[PDB]
Amino acid sequence: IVEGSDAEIGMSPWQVMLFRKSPQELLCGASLISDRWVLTAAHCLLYPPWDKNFTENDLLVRIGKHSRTRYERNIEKISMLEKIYIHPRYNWRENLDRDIALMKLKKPVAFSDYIHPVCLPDRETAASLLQAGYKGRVTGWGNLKETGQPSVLQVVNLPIVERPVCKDSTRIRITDNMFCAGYKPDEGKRGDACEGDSGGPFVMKSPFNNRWYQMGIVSWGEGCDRDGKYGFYTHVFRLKKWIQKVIDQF
Amino acid sequence: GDFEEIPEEYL
Amino acid sequence: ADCGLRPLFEKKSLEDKTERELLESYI
Ligand SMILES: COc1cc(C(=O)N2C[C@@H](C)OC[C@H]2CCO)cc2nc(N[C@H](C)c3cccc(Cl)c3)oc12
Ligand SMILES: *[C@@H]1O[C@H](CO)[C@@H](O)[C@H](O)[C@H]1NC(C)=O
Repeated sequence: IVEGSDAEIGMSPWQVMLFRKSPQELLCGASLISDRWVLTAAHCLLYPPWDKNFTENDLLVRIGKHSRTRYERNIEKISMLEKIYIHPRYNWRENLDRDIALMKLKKPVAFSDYIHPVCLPDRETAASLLQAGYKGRVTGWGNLKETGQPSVLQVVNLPIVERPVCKDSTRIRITDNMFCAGYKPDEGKRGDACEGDSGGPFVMKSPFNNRWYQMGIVSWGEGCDRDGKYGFYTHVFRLKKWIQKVIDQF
Repeated sequence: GDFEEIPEEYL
Repeated sequence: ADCGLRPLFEKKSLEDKTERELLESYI
């Protein structure tokens, strides 16, 4: 996260770190949606152009974390993956359309002060909150700038951007399954995701029921925090049929 | 590595 | 049932330092 600030303790208790084994490194962010299901971006797991193709045994899920690099004994919980499910129409070739994957954990994770699931929106929550100008929040342990790494989890709040402005900021074809967010060059505030934040959550707090909803997944940007560019996020509500289908089936 | 070692049970 | 309610915030009716910035954007 570029131009964010340090998270408060327990501020994002759904945040998950995808941690690579051998060699020990941050793979990506993710989010806890139940005691056995973790949501992330497909390109964190499968992306042929960068030779990424991780299997269940390649990584661990670290939940309840604050420090990036420390083993947070008695706080964080580490889980093994039972199974990865990538959206079957994930378009890694063209535009990262449907950049979404689920992971089922071997064993349920115990909830605590530091570990708690986020809600997923329904159609009505999407319609209320996914409006240009409405702000959400992006968290992760990714890089502090484009070209270094934080000691603790970083947070930034960012406005949702009008769809024509999103499209006019990029050469890539933007689909209805994606939204963009970030400040415009004039605005006097900045901020963005950056390498290692992908797969993390864009959350909003419903003013109707005072719960946090994951509206987006950190997908991609052209660089990080560039003037006139925005971050592109997977629209979680638009892919919820698939999410419900995987969870109900498996 | 920059990362602190994890208990061996998780590996 | 209890999704999206943070033990150290909503559950204790404490606000984090920037959540009001989010609220203020929701018209
Ligand atoms: C394959 O995953 C990625 C690819 C690219 C790429 O260079 N892209 C895109 C692709 C759709 O098209 C090719 C070409 C276009 C822009 O250069 C950029 C990427 N940035 C990320 N993640 C970082 C954290 C990020 C940074 C800022 C905002 C957000 Cl939301 C996310 O993942 C990327
Ligand atoms: C990724 O790996 C799996 C199993 O290791 C394999 O079946 C699949 O074809 C691979 N996909 C790639 C390299 O695109």
